[PDB]
This record gives sequence, structure tokens and C-alpha cells, in this order.
Amino acid sequence: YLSQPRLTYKTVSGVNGPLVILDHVKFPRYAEIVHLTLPDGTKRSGQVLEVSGSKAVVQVFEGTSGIDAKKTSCEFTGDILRTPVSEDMLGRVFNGSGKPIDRGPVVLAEDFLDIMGQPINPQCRIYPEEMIQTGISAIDGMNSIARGQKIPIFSAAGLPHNEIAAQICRQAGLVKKSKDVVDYSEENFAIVFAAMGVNMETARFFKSDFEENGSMDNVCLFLNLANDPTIERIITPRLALTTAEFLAYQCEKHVLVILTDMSSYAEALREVSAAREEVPGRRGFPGYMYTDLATIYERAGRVEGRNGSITQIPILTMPNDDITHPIPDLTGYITEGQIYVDRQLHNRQIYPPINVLPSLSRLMKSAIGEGMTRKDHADVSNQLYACYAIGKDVQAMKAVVGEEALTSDDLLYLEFLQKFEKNFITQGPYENRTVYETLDIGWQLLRIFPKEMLKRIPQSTLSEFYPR
Amino acid sequence: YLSQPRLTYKTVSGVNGPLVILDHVKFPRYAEIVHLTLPDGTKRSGQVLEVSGSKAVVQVFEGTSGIDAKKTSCEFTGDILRTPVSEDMLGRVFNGSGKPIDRGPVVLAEDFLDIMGQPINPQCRIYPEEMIQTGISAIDGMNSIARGQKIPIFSAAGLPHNEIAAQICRQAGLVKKSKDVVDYSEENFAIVFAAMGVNMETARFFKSDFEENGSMDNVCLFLNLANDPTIERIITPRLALTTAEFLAYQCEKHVLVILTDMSSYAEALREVSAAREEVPGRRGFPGYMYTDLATIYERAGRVEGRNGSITQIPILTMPNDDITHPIPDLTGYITEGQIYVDRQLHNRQIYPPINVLPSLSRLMKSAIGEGMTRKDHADVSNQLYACYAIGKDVQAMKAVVGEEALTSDDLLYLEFLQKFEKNFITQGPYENRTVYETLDIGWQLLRIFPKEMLKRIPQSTLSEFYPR
Amino acid sequence: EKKEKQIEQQKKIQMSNLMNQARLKVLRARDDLITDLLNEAKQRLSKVVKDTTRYQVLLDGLVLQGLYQLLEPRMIVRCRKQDFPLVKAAVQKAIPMYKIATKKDVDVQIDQEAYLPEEIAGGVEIYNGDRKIKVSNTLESRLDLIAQQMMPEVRGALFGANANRKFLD
Amino acid sequence: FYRLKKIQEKKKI
Amino acid sequence: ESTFGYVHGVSGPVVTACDMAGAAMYELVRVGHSELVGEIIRLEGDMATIQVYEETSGVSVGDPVLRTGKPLSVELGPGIMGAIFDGIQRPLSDISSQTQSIYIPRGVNVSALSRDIKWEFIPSKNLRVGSHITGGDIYGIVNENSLIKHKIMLPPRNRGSVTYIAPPGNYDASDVVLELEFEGVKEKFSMVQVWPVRQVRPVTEKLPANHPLLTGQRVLDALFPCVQGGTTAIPGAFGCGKTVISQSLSKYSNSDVIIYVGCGERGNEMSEVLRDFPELTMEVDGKVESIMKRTALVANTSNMPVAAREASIYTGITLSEYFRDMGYHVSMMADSTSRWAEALREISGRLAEMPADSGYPAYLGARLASFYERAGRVKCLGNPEREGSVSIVGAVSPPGGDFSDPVTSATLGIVQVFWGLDKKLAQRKHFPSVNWLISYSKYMRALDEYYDKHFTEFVPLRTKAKEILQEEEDLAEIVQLVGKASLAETDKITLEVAKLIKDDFLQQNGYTPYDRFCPFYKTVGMLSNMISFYDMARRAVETTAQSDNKITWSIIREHMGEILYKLSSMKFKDPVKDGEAKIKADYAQLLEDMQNAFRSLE
Repeated sequence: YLSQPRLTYKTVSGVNGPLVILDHVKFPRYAEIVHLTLPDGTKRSGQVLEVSGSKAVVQVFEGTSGIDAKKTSCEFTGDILRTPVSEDMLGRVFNGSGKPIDRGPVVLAEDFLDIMGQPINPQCRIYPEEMIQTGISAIDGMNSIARGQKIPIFSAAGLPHNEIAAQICRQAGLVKKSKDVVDYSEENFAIVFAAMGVNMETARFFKSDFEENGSMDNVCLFLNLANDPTIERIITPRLALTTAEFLAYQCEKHVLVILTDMSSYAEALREVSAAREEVPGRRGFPGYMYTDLATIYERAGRVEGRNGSITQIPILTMPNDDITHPIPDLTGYITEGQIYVDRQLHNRQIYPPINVLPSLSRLMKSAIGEGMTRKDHADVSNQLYACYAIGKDVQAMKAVVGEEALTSDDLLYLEFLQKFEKNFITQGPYENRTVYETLDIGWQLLRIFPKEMLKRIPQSTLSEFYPR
Repeated sequence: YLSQPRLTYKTVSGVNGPLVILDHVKFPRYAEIVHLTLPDGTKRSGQVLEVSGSKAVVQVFEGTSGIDAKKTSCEFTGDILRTPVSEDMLGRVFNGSGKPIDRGPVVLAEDFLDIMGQPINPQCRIYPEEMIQTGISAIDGMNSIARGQKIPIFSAAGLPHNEIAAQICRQAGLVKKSKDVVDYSEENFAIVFAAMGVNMETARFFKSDFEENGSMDNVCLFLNLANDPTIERIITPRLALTTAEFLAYQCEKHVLVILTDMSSYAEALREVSAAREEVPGRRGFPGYMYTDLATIYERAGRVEGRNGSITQIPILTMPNDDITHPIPDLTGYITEGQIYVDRQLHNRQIYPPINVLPSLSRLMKSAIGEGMTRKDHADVSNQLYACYAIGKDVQAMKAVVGEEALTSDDLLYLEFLQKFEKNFITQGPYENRTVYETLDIGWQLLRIFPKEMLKRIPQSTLSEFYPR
Repeated sequence: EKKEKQIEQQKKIQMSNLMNQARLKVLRARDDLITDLLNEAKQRLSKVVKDTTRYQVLLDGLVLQGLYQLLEPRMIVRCRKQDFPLVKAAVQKAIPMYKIATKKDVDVQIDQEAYLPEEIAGGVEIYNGDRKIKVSNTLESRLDLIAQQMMPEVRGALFGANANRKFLD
Repeated sequence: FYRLKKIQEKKKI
Repeated sequence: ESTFGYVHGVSGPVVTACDMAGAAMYELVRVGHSELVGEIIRLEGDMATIQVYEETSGVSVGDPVLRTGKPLSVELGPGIMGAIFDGIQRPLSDISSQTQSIYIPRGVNVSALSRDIKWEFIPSKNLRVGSHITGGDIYGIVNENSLIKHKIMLPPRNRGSVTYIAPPGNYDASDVVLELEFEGVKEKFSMVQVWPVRQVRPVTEKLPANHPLLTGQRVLDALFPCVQGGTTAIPGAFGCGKTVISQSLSKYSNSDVIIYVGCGERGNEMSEVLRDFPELTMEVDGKVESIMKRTALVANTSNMPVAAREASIYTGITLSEYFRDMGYHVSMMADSTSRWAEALREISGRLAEMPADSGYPAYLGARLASFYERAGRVKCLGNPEREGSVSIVGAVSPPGGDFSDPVTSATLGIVQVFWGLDKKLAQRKHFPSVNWLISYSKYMRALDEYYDKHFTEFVPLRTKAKEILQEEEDLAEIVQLVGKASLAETDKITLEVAKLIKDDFLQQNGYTPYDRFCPFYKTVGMLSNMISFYDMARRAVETTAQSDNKITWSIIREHMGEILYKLSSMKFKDPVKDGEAKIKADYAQLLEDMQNAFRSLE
């Protein structure tokens, strides 16, 4: 395709902040990638921000420092950013820019793609039709995740959400083994993980843990330490999504993308906007944050005629534990469902501190069902939730009514509360529970009472499951 | 030194609000003074604010009015504001800009000093330890001031802060009266008082009180009434502090500075900034307020190899009684705490209406002890603070519920609060207390409770001073 | 339980580390292989330089391409010292066609003081009047550009089609 | 917001 | 290519210079006939914008500007230890000696270190003429003082072969100590190394935190421990006990270097620290030596200009990183970085950079990270295979004492360990006033392995301590309305146990011998005793309530008042006046007394 020699300029009409203005450029185009070479020999990349006649502006990625007026080369590429996607990238580790960092070789690209991606036709959407298992009993049993659902995970500063993310990574998978393990051996599942805006301790911890779990043969990893250039923050997600797309729809696999710390994404985007001199929007965040998060989240689902899917589990932190902060508000609007973690539960030394009372789901009704699972799921979930809500409000009642006036059934509700928080929720970092184990523990916890109190379960399944 | 003749111009590119822009100036100097000869024949003054190429800018201290674009002349001095200074300044009254108003002669210059003030090598600062007696048991004994300190007094409209200040300057002294009478007698305080944005009543009241006390010989004034030109407020405190530095480190005299109505000072800064169209900050104030207030407040302390000292006590008013307003915030941040003349105490006819609870005095911790004041100072203070805090807590809880759930001890704490607002805080317009008597009163208040309930005070002090 | 957990988890860490290292060695060998291929291609082109009859045509094309690229009133061209006679004929041929192709007249010159490093395989570099804008067009740069643009096809030819690629887009 | 906008507009001149 | 420019314009601290196009971003210049140091911050065409470091009053249009091709830098060499410095590293003591005066003359120009003092050099005795050496190699030693032997090494990014080594003896930074020959060229070197401040020195590798940090405040040491090489932040409107924290860490720690950088400090406060810290002393090997030998100080008062405030923190951490590269363990203490952020906001505002939120430029977070993330444990470059680390304790002065401000939010979002300080507990004078509820620390799990290998007892005791304190908090939140009427027996035990934990083992008196410092083992013993009596009391009451003759807290107080008094009096087991053996035997004997008394009441 491209065959022309590239240009290079020694023109610098000025510099200001993280930008560098030049001119006398022939037929510039927007979003063109630009290299730079300083007097001391360092090489730095960049992108074109502004274009006006023969004037140009380039935001230098690595940060502007020591750029002379007359001694500075500026080569142009003439193409927008393009990713070298390839199936073989699994088992590797990269930085934000895509340069490998695990002592490995440059990726022998199998195909080149546009970093931005393209919108997917709503006509060719396919509704989800089956669940998955994340390895967490609290999440699978109480709140199903379909193929193609977009469930965020709200957390706050000071909670162990990162440990939960690592646990989800090292145990995510499928439950097709309902019928037979022989037909289950056909596994076509992979995970792509995008650590962004992460401090150094957590980056090392992630790398070590992922390497320890022994399933790195199906994990792609992207790291962007908080040291690296702030603009690389808002380029890491695009690379991750392009890779996930190429794997999903060109290899017919089942990919699970997990994004971390979207608050840092928001902050980096804010800084880019403010450097770009644009007028501020609400709360100092730019107006089109909605559109931007939309174009990031909307790349998933299922495609008619392709055997594959993309599931999204973004994570983010709520400043000041404020549920009406814009980032969680917009994230909730665009996405489907929500999962909480609560300070008090972590403060009860319960791991994972997953607060199911305000945790919802949107596709649970259709993710589960006969065949893809047992026939005894939805009623069990309803009963567990109802029992737990009764138990908690009843503890609130006994707090003042006195334990002496309590009925014996009241003690049964308290027993349910304590056992539910002792066994169902608490699992431990490596106790890989399956869905079937989770439902077994659920039935065991339900066995405390007679079927008469269990008024959310149909009698037909009571005659089968309750007397076990 | 300069010996060349001065220049004069007639080129007035314009005037905009209180500013004037000149053209065709040869080598302007930053922050030099100029004189404006008007058509009618009067003279005015100004200071250069910014320079660029042949253009210059200047602000008129006396306010712009009747300035003609053609017939006006503007003479350049080629020198920053060097003000004359001498020991003879005492017993005199000057206006905002230094011109006398007590019908006396013009200043005679013993020396010329730079107004801005060359900062002192922070190595050669002495740490103050000695104590200043004021007689006010609200300050003495709880947040006692020491020589060399920088303690403000926040107040609001309607409160009698001015009379409190006049009383404070009245009865200044030291605490080491125990030695020979000759040893205590030689010590005396020069006074510097600089009103900014006051009405006539305050000015005449302060003058009258200073005549009444007969201390006018060691008192120097700088009155700036509210009808005077607004812009000269930004220089008024600087003249006073320059004179204070001279009297401290050239005449070896201990001096006390008092600045009033710093809210007007902030207002003047806002006005000059908004005139220049600079990029603004919080609440409309310039972003650089903290730097300027740092330049104004840090002109205080003692010096190795010297004997004089600066003890600065500014005051300021609180817009709408909001502690979080930027001015008082920055004043707390730069200086060493607060006295907080409280409005509600004034609403109950309490004088001085000071809430001890928010009053802070960092240097008090080491300015007390055996020999300096007494072995028995600190624990009394800390315990009394704790009892006051708990008493206000009890009042709040009573507001929540009432006597029905309370017990005997709450009635005791409320009685303690009542008698503490009766006996400790309230003094009277001439009530001169002594520090030892103040500790006696503190202990008489502490005796209301048993010795056992007290926790902050060790048993050691109680074995010597509790029983009576 | 504590002991068996510890020893089993440890055995798993070493096993996983060994697998990672082995795969990395495979990929490293692949990279050394492709780099060797690139070096051999460089050697081949360096050898093919020496046939002057087609080298004149190639130089003509390169020069014309660069003239089209820059498009400035004043221009300067720089080459190896031993290549002067050929480039002179090349520009002699190039000027009129460009003139009629852009409906303009330009001033073109060649230096006789500065020359390219001899270590360069061959080609030309171009500059504007002020020597502030240049377009380097040597065989090395063009080799690099083409190889980078083509690396997917090179993999497809040198290692077979991907096993699990079910579509092309 | 508004006052910042007015600075922006003024800077165009 | 020219060497002289002119001062086209002036406006506050920001000037504009003309006739210089052979300059780049962030180099140094000299301004006026006072020779003020300034830095380039923007460029446009031929013109440029400079930020001058000292006051600007009186500088006229048309003054020269002498450029210099070098960005801001910090000298590093012997004598750096035991001294006081300003933001640009300028020895205040040397100035006061030279001028014999009280002020800072404008535009003093003195070398940062001494140039007329001779030290005793000792080469490494393992390198001969012709030996190859890369950067970071130690090649000699100099005795800074009795306690620290200042190592000398070549800068990174430098290599060659040996040509000449001076024999051991007296030399000074003026002469040549080493001679080297690179392949093709030759160069000489001296004791002094100059380094760009806004550049991270290279390292061999980075390592996990593997050993805790010793301190005297049991709060935040058994509760939210901070690790060697670790990062944290001390919030609070002022240094509420913060100075005491640095002082204690100096007095009691495995650290080797102690760099306290003041920024926006009040005059009498730095007067305090300069008066008191030098006279503090500590026995190392039975000989009392001043702590100044292992301390550096970088003062910067509030009246100092803006650019000095910007520079102070970077120069401090450059010094810390250099000492970390020297193969030591280091601890730094920032001070009032909020005013530093405010100063940055100002200098952004003057340059007409579009603010984002409350005036703070958006890129503050990036800078904030670029500062803190320098900390950590490393293996170092060079032949000796030495090892080092550095742990930074920040300081955040929140406006209003909350989390609303962008700075406190941003620093909270990148600091590993947060040390939130309660305002109410600060009003209660149960110092140290640590919240214990809004705070956290991501170093529990790593230190679990450490505390298992050495103590085998700390982890469950600590976890139970948190649970009991928290249950007390929750029961406090409940009882507010009913007036404690519904305090049952188990609630009473929990309430009393956690109240005792508050009173006896969550607050210390820094002005007394039995409280200025508690080691790890002492904390572990006291906590073990707490969990012990809780366990036995709960077991007794449960067993008696199930079987017969329920045991209530009244009989418990009656029989074992002596045990509880002894338990409260463990706090006063003065290690200063008593040895470890006595106090440990006391803890064990009180535990056995509690056992015997509970057996008696059984």
C-alpha cells in the first residue's frame, strides 16, 4: 500500500506545556503519528492534536523537556495509530504503549488494525444465552454473569478490590461440564487484563500472581504504571479492546476483558482535555465523557453467525464513597447491572467483602435456566436473599427488643445470618468453588428451617431437593 | 548612587479604571515610582505594575479622576520605594501614604530603607521562649501569647474587637516580676498601629485612648480612613512593618505590631487584580494571596546577637462568620492559630466574648514551665480544655434528648460550664489579672469535680495542689 | 494440610516458570530467524546495486519521487561522491517532466562539498532552500518501510496460515 | 465557568 | 548560537526575554546585573518566558541574560551530610559565615559544597591500571564522620578503563582523584557529581518490601504497619505530633540517613527544629553521638518565592535517591506538600494555563505520582552487589480537614498507606490522635510471612484487636439513643475490653520515659495479654450461662480487680529504667496471675 518516503522537519515555532507547535508542513492530517529526536539522541513518539493550514501541533507522549528550537528533528508517518494484533500474544506482558517488557521479542504481527475500532451494527447483535463461572461463589450463585453482559464493580479507596480482580482472573471459565467432562474438554476461553493507573506494588503483585496460577497460557496482560506518560493511560484501553475484538471475532473464542481503575482513566482524560484548552464541563470533567465511555464500553456482546463473545467487567473507585459522583453515575447508565463492596463487611475481616443487599443484576433471569444449569437456581437465590434480609433486619430488631423476647424461629434466622456470612460469602483466596458447590452450600444453609418457612420455593422442587 | 536628572513624558496611551498606560518610555524599571502633574496643578503618585517593550503601566494611589489624555505629565524617579526612617517617628500620626496629618513637619530621614524588606537568613533566627503578660485570663493561661509570636484575632461585624485590642495594648508586660523591682521595670514596648479601612469613630477612639494612657511617646500610628483612596491600602502595612524592623534591629527595642481589618487589605488586592484582568483564583481573590500574606506575616521573630523582637498581633473580620472563608483559612495556615472572638458569647453580653475551644497557640507548649512561669501551668490548661469540650458535648446531647436519659454527672458538667463562663472568661473593661491568680482560678474551677475522674493531670500535681 | 498445600503450590510455581521460559526461548529463536532474513535481504540489495544499467533507472525514479514530495522553489540534492555522474544525468532527465507535470519552474542544484557517508548502501537525500525540510530516500529506509509494512505476509509465507483463523475480517 | 470563558474569549484578540 | 539576550518584559515573577533562539526548555540562565538564576518554561519563535528564582524588583528592560547549557541540578559530594540547605541547594551556614551578616544578599553565588576542606581518601584497592569499569562502580571511601563512611562512585552512563589512581591521602574536590580512558577519548573526574534534579537515577532491579519499619508509636505499627522502603502520608492541618514522629524514628530505627525537607514552614517552627534536633543525641556503640551526623535538612520558609518551593521537594528526593544508591537504608519526611501544590497552582495561573478544578491544574496528579513513586527497595548498579531502600512519609494539610479537595483525593489514590488523623480525638488529647477507622495500609499480607517466621503469635492477636475495637465502635453507634440501657452481658464485656484497649494500649505520652518508644515485642506482649483476658472472660461467662449460675461482670470486677489493675499498669513497665528480662517476666507473671484468678473464680 503505502510507498512514499517520509518527511521530517527542523521547524519549531514554539513550545508550550505538553505540546509543540511547528509549521510549513505539507498536507498534514489529523491523528497522524509523529516521531521526534532530541539533541541528546533520545527518541520519543507523539500524536497530532491540531492542524490549521501549514501550521501543526503535536502532543509529545513522553513529556516535553529540553526541546531546542533549531536542533530538533520531527519525522512524520502519514498513518493513524495501528496495532499489530496476533493470536500468539497470549502468554506475554506489555506496557501501555505496547512495547513488550518481559525480555521477549517484538510481536511478529499477524495483522494490522485500527486502534479506534469500528461500531458494531445493532442489527447483528445476539442476546446472551448462557452464564459463566468466575470462581467466586458469592458472585455466581447470587448474581449471574451472562455471555456479553457489562457488569461493573464499584469499590472505594482502601478496599481489596484488586485481590478480588486477581481471584476472578485466575479462576474464570465455563460450566459446560453439566452433561459430561468429555465434551467439556473443548475449551476456547481466554482473558485479557488491562491494569491502568496502578502503583508499583500492585503491578508487581499482579505479575507475580498471574505467573503463579499457572494458567498464563491464555492470559494477555497490559501494564501502565502511574509513572508512565499520562497520555498512555488513555491508549491502553484501546489496544486491549482491539486485541479482544480480534481474538473474539477472528478466532471464534470466548474472551473476558477486565478493566481496572477507570477513575484513573477519567483523570487522564480530564488532563488531556485541559491541556487541549477546551472549555470545562460538569464538575471539571469534559462534557463528552459520556460518549467516550460509551465507545469504550459498547465494544462487546455477541455477533450473529460468529461463535464467540466478549464480556466486560470494568472496575472503578468512588471518591468519598459518593454514589452520585459522575463517574459511577455515567458508568451505571451505560452498563447493565452493578456489584458493590461495602466498607463495613471488609471491616468485619470478611473476604471477599461483597455486599449482596444492594447488588443487582439485569440478565440473571435469562442467563440461567434448565440445561445450562440445574433447575433449582432462581428459587434458591430468591430464598437466600429473603432469608438474609429477614435475618439482618431481625438482628436490628433484637438490638433493642432484647434477645429474651425472641422466638426460636428468630434464633433460626440469626443462625442463618451467621452461617451465611461464615461460609457462603467467606471463601478464601484459593478456594475455587464451582457453581454446583455453591448451590450445594446454598441448599445446606436452607436446610436449617422447614420447607414451610421457605415460602419462595415451589412445592414441586421441595419434594425433590429439601429432604437432602 | 544615581546622580542623573529624571525624565518626563506626556504620552498617555490611555487610562482604564485606576490605571494609566504610557508609551515611548526608554528602559522602564519595574516597580518604580512616578508623579502625575494634573492640569489643575495638584500632584499625585503611582507605582509601575508591568512593563513590556516601550509600553508601561502604572496604578495611581490617589485614584484616577480628571486625567486628561494630553496635558498630563508623568515623571519617572528611577527607583523603587525607598522610605525614610528614624527614631523620631514615635509620637506621630501619619496618613496611608506617609504624609503627616498631625500638622507636624515632613519626615526627616535618618536612613532610607527598601520597603519590600530583604528577608533574613532563616539559620540566624532565634526561637522565642519568653512570655508576654496581657492580663486576659482567656489568652493567658489557656492560649497564652509569648514574645516573638504571630497570633491573630478573628472577629466579625458587631463584635467589640477594637476595644479588646485597645485594652491589650494598654497592659502589656512580662511575667518575670518575681526578681528585683529594678529588673522588671526597665522593660517597655514601642507600639505600631496601622488602621486600614476604618471609619472615623475607630480612629478617634484609638487616638483618645492612647492620649488617656499617656503612652503616646512610645506610639506611632498609620490611619487610613474608609473615605481615603482605596489603592493605598496595599502599601500601608508595609510602611509600618518597615518601621518595625528598623526599631527592632537598629534601636534594639522590643515592639508590638497591630494590624487591623485585613479583610479590607484582601479587598484592595482583589480590586487591583481585577483591574489587571489577571487569571483569578478562589472566590475572586488572586491565586497568589498566600504568597503576599506570607511576605506580610513572616516579618516577625528574634535574631542571634540581638536583643529586640517583633511580636505581631493582627486582627480581621469574618464574612458571615464562616471559618472556611479563604482569608481566615490562609491566615490560620500562615500564622500560629486563632483567638476567635465568638459571636454567640457576645450575644449573651459576655466580654471578652472569646471561645477558648478553637483558640490555638503553638508556642505556648514550650513557653511555660518551671522558672519561666511555674511548674504548675500545663496540666491545668489541658484539663480545663478537656472539661470544656466534654461540657459542650453534654449540651449537644441534651439538645438531642434531655435530662431524662442523662445522670448526675451531666448536671455537674453543665454547672461547670456555667461557672466557667461566669468566672474564667468574663473580666471587665479594666480587670487586670495576674498569671498566678489565673492558675488559682483555674484550680478553683477544677475543684468542682473529684480528683479521680480527671485523667490528663497526673496524680503528682494533685498530691501537691488538689486538696484545700 | 498446611505442609501439603505449601509443597504443592511451590511445585506449581516452578513448573509454570519452566513452561514460560521454554515458550520464550521458542519466540526468541523465531525473532533471531527473521532478523537474519532481513540482514540477508540487505546483503542481496547491496549486491544488486552494482548493475549500473538498471541503477540509473532506479536513481531516476527515486529522484523524481522526492522532487514530487518536497515541492519547494529552491532545492538541493546530496549523494555519494562516486555517484555524481549518474545523479547529474538523472536530474537532467527529471527537471522537464516535473515542470510540465506541475505547471511550474523550480531551481535545482547539487552540492559539491557535503556527501553521504560511504557506509550507506546507496540512494539520495533531498533538502529545501533553507535546509530545514528534508526527505531522506535511501535503500535502507525504503527496505525498512517495506519490510515493516509487509511483515504479516512474510509470516504467512514463512510459517503457514494460522490454525484457528476462520475469517479475514 | 463563565468567567473562565470570558478570559478565553478575550485571549483571542 | 548567541550568548547574550535582553529582558524584553516583566510582570510579577514572570519575565520575557528576546534575542535568544539557541535555547531549549528547562535550561538555566542568569538575569540582570544581580545574576539571578532563572529557568525557561515556555518558548515561542525568538522570544521566551523565564521564571526567576529570587525577587525581581528593579530589573529594567534591556538587562543582559547570560544563558548556560545545563538544566537544574543538585551537587552531591562529601560534606553534604550534617548541613542545612535552601530550595536550590545553597548552604545557609556558609552564607552567614561569609557575609557575617543577617540577611540573604540578592544573588549570592557560592558553591554548594566546600572547596577548601581536605578529606581522607582510600581507593578500593582492587582496580589496577587498565581494568575495565562501568557506571555505578564503587572505587573509594571517605570518612564523612564517626558514623557514616561516604562511599564514592562513578556516575551512571559512564565507563572506560583505569589510567591513574591517587594513593590514599589528603585531597579535595578541586583536584583530580580518578583518571579514565574511554575507547577513543580520555576524561578526568573529581569527588563531586552533578545530577539533573527532574530525572530518576537508574537501578538494577526493584524488590518487594520484606521487613517492617520500626517506630515508637504502637498506633499505626501494630494497627497499620508501614514497611521499610514504604510509602505513606500523614494528613492533618498541621504537624500534629508529626515532628515527634520524625524525631522518634531517628532515635529508634534501623535507618541510616534521615532527610527532612521543610516547605512552606513557619519561621519559629524551623527555628524550633534547627535549635532542638542538633542537640539531640543517641548512643550507637555506647558512645553518645549527635543525630546530625546522620541527618540532612532542606529548609524553605514561607516567605521564600514560588519557584524555590517547587524546587525544594525535588532536590530533597534527589538527595535521598543518591544516598539510596550508596547502599544504605533511607527515610525521608516531606512537609506540607499542600502548600507546594498551591504554589504550583499559582505559577500555572500566572502563565495563563487553563485551570481545571478549584484552580488546580489537571497535571498535578501526574507530578504528584512522579514524586511519590520514586520510593521503594532496590538492588543497586555496580560491582559490590550492595542493597538499599528508601521510605517516604508525606504530609498533607487538607483544607477544611476532609477529603473534598482534589489534592488529598489524588494523593490518597496513589499512596499505599494512609494515616488519617481524627479531629475529635485530637480534641480529646488521647494522643496520638489516629482515626483507626478511615485509615488503611496495604502491607498486612507481606508482613504476615515475616511475623510468622519470628513470632508466630502476632497475626491472630492483631486481627482480634481490630474486631473487638470495631465491635465497640458499632455498639457505640447503637447505644447513643437508648442511653446504654440495653447493654447486655456480652455487650458489656466487649465494651469494657475495647475501652481498656483504648485507654491503656492506644495512646502514649511522648514526654515520659515509659512511652517515648515501644518495640515490636513489647506491643506483641501487651496485645497478647489483652486478647488473653478477653478470651478467658468470654469463655467463663459462656460456660456458666450455659450450665448454671451465670457469671456477670460484677463478680468479675469483684474477684479480679487486682488482675485488671496489673493489666492497666503494664503500660508503666519502663524499659528505660528496666531491662527486657524484667518486663517480659512481668508480662508472663501477670498472665499467670490472671489464669490463677480465673481458676479461682471458676
